[PDB]
Amino acid sequence: ASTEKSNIIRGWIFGTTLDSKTQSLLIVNNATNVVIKVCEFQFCNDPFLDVYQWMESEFRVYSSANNCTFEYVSQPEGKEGNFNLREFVFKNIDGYFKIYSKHTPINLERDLPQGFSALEPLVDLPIGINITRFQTLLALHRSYLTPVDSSSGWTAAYYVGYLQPRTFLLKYNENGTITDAVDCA
Amino acid sequence: NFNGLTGTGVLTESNKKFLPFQQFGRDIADTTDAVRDPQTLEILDITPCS
Amino acid sequence: SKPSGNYNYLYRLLRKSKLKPFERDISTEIYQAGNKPCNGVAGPNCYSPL
Amino acid sequence: TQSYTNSFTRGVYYPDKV
Repeated sequence: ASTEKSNIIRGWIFGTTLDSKTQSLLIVNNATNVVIKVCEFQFCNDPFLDVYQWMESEFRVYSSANNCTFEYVSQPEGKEGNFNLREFVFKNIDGYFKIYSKHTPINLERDLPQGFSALEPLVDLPIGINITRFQTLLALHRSYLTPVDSSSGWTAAYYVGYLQPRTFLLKYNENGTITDAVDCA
Repeated sequence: NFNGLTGTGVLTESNKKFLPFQQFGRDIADTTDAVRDPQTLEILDITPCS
Repeated sequence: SKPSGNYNYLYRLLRKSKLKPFERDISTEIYQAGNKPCNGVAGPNCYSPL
Repeated sequence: TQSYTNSFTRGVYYPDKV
């Protein structure tokens, strides 16, 4: 979850060791389309997206990609506009990688407001990856180009929560929306 | 018989607001009382007959 | 099948752990069975699992 | 760099499509 409005976070990575030895899930969201590929990406110590600013983006998050056996382009994925809190729930069970999304405007201080906001299903595709580690991809936008070397110019705000198997009692409104939830544990 | 769900009912075309990913609706007894038309985007309830 | 031998199929005879349902493991690296770190080459403690 | 917060009543999604 994050409340940014400058399109900083626009992708994530998923994998076991984040190298070419095992498979890795690369999900990147552009301004007009989304690219989701399963390949032996050689992730560096600090993966980030480069920009030559407006267009002509360079994928400097990986070093090599050979197998590349699964690709998926939806281009409806996750931006939900630019005018605040976009919550996402990632699940990997039985080989299928489920993704959820929801757009909720923020009208309070820099903190998680009260209430309930149910997330809507986004996409469900099988990747067959033993996902154990992940890292959030963010656009640097240092007003210039940058090489593939790590520890770039970070000088020029997201929440992370872990899920657990819990029992819930969902309450649906008269219109069919979820307005309350109870964590039995 | 929309998507293989056979039975007996009467369509009423209610004003239920279904979501794009939701197509079937069940009651307390898990009986499908509302379905989405495959061709048109209208909402049709399945109510039992007399 | 070929009369001279068709060698275009592998089945991954050896593996470290049991694979979960609906998953794919296409790692062609040398399976390290012993304690000494296998350097990617054929040895007495690590053989080709494919 | 890292902070610790708590989610009061957020994190629920639709389990099925019914």
